[PDB]
Amino acid sequence: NTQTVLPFTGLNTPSGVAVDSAGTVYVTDRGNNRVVKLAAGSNTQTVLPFTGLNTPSGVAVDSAGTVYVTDRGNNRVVKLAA
Amino acid sequence: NTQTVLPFTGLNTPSGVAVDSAGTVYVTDRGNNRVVKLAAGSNTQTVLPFTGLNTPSGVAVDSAGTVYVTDRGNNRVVKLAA
Amino acid sequence: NTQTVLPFTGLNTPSGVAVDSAGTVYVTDRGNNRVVKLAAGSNTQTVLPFTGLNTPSGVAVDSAGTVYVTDRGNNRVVKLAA
Repeated sequence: NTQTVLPFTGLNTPSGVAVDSAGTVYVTDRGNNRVVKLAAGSNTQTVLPFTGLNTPSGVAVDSAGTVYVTDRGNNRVVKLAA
Repeated sequence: NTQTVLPFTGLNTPSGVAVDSAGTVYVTDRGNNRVVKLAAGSNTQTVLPFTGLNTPSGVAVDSAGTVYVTDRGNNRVVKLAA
Repeated sequence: NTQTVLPFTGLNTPSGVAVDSAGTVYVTDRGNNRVVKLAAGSNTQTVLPFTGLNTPSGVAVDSAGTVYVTDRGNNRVVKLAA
């Protein structure tokens, strides 16, 4: 009977979420053309250094911490190693 | 090449899906402002006790069974313990 | 910290992404009403034999390689075995 709002900042219509084995939460912040992440316990998000994103629609993270993003408005899929 | 339609009911423009190590299937039922799940070997939907969602867009689950949802219409990310 | 563009071809407004334990990447190619997959280390995708999708919105893959898709326009969730 408890839900928790995560302390992300300045999201605009977030489109997708993933979480890695360390508990870091990754979010496609669609309306801001960026991907943000928040480590478990952390109070401050960091912005992943993707470039040229256009309304990213979704995100996945693998066992190696590689982050995959559907860059919807650019008809492509990008990834970034940890 | 036979696909199977899962026995979810009453969905309205479902927006996202996650499956965990136990084979439980979680779905953001966007048009009904809710998240639903179906365990493996189960036929019956349960609605997750999130509250105040608005057109949720995506869902993720960690190894501990914690469910994370991008609550798109409210510009926030919410989580629920197992 | 530099992104890589994955060698998918012909995508149209992709909506979601999943990655399995082998590093195979699965994408809901929303604008083409299909789901594509790219084997690890491959530059040539295949199309999964789902049927009658309409605006697929998200994808997940379990430990057994079963692929689950939210078929937004048909208010259903479908799955295909590996």
